[PDB]
Amino acid sequence: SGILALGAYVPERVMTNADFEAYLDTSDEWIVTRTGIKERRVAAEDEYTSDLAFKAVEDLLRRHPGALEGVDAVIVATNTPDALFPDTAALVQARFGLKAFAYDLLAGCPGWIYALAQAHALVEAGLAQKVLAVGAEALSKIIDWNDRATAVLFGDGGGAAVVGKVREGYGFRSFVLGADGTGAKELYHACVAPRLPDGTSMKNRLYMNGREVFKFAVRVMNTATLEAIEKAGLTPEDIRLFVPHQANLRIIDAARERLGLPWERVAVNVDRYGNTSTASIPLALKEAVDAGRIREGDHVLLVSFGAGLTWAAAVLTWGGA
Amino acid sequence: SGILALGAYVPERVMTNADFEAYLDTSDEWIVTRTGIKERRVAAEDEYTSDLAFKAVEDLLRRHPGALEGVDAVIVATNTPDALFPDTAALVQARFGLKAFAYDLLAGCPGWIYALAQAHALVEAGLAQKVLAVGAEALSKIIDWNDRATAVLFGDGGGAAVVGKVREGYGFRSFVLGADGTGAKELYHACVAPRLPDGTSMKNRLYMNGREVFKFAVRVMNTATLEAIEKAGLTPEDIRLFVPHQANLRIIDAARERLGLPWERVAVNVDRYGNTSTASIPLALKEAVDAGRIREGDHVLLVSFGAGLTWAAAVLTWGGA
Repeated sequence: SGILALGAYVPERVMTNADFEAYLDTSDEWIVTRTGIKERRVAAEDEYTSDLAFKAVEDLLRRHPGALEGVDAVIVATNTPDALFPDTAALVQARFGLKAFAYDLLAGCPGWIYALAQAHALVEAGLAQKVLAVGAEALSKIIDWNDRATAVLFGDGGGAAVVGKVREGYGFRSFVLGADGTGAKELYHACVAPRLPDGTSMKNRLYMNGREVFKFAVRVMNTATLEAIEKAGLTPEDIRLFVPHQANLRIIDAARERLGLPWERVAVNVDRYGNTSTASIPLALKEAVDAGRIREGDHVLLVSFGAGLTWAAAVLTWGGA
Repeated sequence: SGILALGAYVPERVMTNADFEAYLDTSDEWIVTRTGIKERRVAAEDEYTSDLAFKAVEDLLRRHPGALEGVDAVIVATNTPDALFPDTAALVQARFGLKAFAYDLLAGCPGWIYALAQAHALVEAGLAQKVLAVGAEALSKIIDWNDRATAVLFGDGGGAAVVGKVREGYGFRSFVLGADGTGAKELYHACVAPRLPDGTSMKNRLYMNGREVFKFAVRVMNTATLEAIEKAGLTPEDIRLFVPHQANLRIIDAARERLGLPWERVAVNVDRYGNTSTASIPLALKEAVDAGRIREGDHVLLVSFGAGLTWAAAVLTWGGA
């Protein structure tokens, strides 16, 4: 299978590092050099994850008319769903009046790649002809605006792609997916439980152990990437563009170097949207497609890390639609 | 693919209809006549969904030692996860030292059947050799005890199965999955948003339009069931046991007659465990297997309906390990 259509969306309201210097013990430099982020988008007051998801699919439809035709499944990779139930995928299914099964997938930042793999399996096993895989997050709704550490890191967003059968030679070539819950204390936000299996208590706000998360991303992003490229039957030199989770520029930087890569073969936008979690990669792919950095026939590598701990990577030969 | 192993668990504490009379404007008679529920189990104060899942997996290991061997993925179908992240499936993955990817699946009551189908897909598509598919729910943590119309309908519990390759002639023969998000206002529980897309304001706790969820239930149950049976290339007469979601004995009895089935062919445990959502079917299945009601080669029908609105059904030829 492969990606037949793509679209993405970011809320209209922008928030500059300046906006953060206006009320928090932090500078634009602290931010620009520690994370690489300059601005990020924030969802309107009454704009939630489902809305970001709806808007991302509308964009998909503007760019690819009639693309939802044949779609039998909607998977929304998110970690900030509107409700425990109904799931956000069911809301998306309704909005576009699809005859399809639907569910939300929670697996941290790597949720979208996880959804692509799941979509692939569904299409390949014949349970669905096409699958609408959405990556959508409204982190501004669970973020502690006062917490210096978090506040400047996350941005809101939505992305989507339709996965389906593609021409001989194109599509997904490999997937590397993994998890390690012993590192559950390193990144989290409770919901129904007040503590984790190891005993690490949870508070009513987003918590992150950046130092370890950094150590993780760097090593994981690298192993996974090579494993995927390798599992795909290629080599780094065969990859037209690497598209990593947009969490931190240093991390992306650090991971590129570790791979002998020029910034031209790496997608970046964390500077303009911050960490949009699951929407990160689809937001980036969209810009690359539109700039022509990604074209039918290219080998693209996707890789992500996040809460769980979870990590994933994929190699997709673009196009074949 | 087929089911290689099965396990389930319900917390120790019992809550009788009398325990509800001891503090609520209700009677045992109203409860039993309206739903069939006589008892339900409640998780301990220090026992959450993850814990119910561990216990279910522990039961499965006790029945099938060495069943996690070859498990490449963990999927936890639930609507009451310990946290938005880490996902519960990762906690399960770590607890049993599995080398696998993991994620929580949110699709209301049908979540477990949804998980079986995704699992079947991962196996057939070659992304996983075996998958641990869990259905666990700690509804007691989000229930409004002072609400006579909901507080008596649910129970806590967990269930689990390992999905993998089974000998020819066994395994899943069909899956029927669906969603209608326009039924969002009919059953919900907010998480990040205070309103549903159609504008339905959400109260702080769980709301449920009982009349609608009933009509819909008996309706979809039969249609989905008949479709699944036909899709599997069989007729109702070929089914050894019908295992419907355990929400209401009336709905169950209603659906039962609609298909012209004697009770001996329906698995029922709603009267002792109440509605346990995603854990409902694995629990009923475990008991059926132990009571000798289901054996290798029998064709079993699974069907569920719930929040979304969501609905699922599957036909599985038991055994084949």
